[PDB]
Amino acid sequence: HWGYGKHNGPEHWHKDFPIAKGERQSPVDIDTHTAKYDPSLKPLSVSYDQATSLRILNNGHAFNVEFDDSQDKAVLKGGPLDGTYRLIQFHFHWGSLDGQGSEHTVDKKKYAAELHLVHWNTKYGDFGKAVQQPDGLAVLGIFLKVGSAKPGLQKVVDVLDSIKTKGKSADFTNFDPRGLLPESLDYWTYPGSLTTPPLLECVTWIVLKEPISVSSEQVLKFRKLNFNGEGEPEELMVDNWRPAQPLKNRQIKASFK
Ligand SMILES: CCCCNC(=O)c1cc(S(N)(=O)=O)c(Cl)cc1SC1CCCCC1
Ligand SMILES: [Zn+2]
Repeated sequence: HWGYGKHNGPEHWHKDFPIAKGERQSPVDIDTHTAKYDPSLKPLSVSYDQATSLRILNNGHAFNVEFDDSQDKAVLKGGPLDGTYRLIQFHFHWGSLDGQGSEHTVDKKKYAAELHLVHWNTKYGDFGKAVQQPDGLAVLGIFLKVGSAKPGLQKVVDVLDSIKTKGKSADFTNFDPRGLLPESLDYWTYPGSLTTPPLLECVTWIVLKEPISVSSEQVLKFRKLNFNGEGEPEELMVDNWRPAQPLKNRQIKASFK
C-alpha cells in the first residue's frame, strides 16, 4: 500500500493513482514574485466559534483531529470561495528535521511542518460526494516554523502518547482550532488536489502567508508517533509530506500586496 518510503512513497503513487501526473496536482512551490495580487479576492471568513471536535485518530499516515460536520458549526467562506465549506478534520505533515516537512514551499523554502484544515462544500451534501467535484473541498494550509511554543497546540501534543500507533484513536472533544491560526489571514490561493492518495483534483487551496511558531519540544512529539500498528516493528512517523508538483497551467493569486 502507499506511504512515504523508497518503495511506496510519492514517486510510486502514480501506479495506483494515475491522476498523480494530472493537471492540477498539489502541493506546489509558491513563487511569491509571480503570484499576482487579485483585488477581487475577499478576506477569508473563518468561523470556528462553534467547532465540535470529537476525536483524534492515528490513521497510519498522519493523525486527524475530527469534527462533527453534521451541522453548520465550523465553516470557511469568503476568500476565493463561492458558498460555504464545513470543517471535517485537520492534520499535519512534518519532517524528520526542522528544515523539511511542509508540502507547499514558498520561493523553495520548506517549513518544518504544515497544518491542513479540510473543509467540504455544503452544496454537495457530504464529504464523499464533495471529493468528486472540482470545487468540492477547501483546504486552509498553515506553515509551522520552530521557535516559541504554540499554546493552542499543546492539547494535541499531549494526547499523542495515546495514539502512538496506526489505528489508535482517542476522545478529543472541546478542542478549539482557533488556537492554531496566525494573526494574519493574508493568503495565496490556487486550484489543486488532495496531497495524499487518491489525489483527487477537488481542492481550492488557501495557504496563509504567516506561519505559526511551535516549539522544538512540540514537533519532537509529532516525530515520536508511529506509522506502524501496535505490535509491529517501529517506523517513526516522519517525512509524511509530498514534494512540490508541476504548476502546469495554473495561476497562484495573492490576497495581499
Ligand atoms: C486514506 C486517506 C489518507 C490520508 N489523507 C487525508 O486525511 C486527507 C488529506 C488531505 S490534504 N493533505 O490534501 O489536505 C485532504 Cl484535502 C483530505 C484527506 S481525507 C480523504 C481523502 C479522499 C477520500 C478518503 C479521505
Ligand atoms: Zn494534508
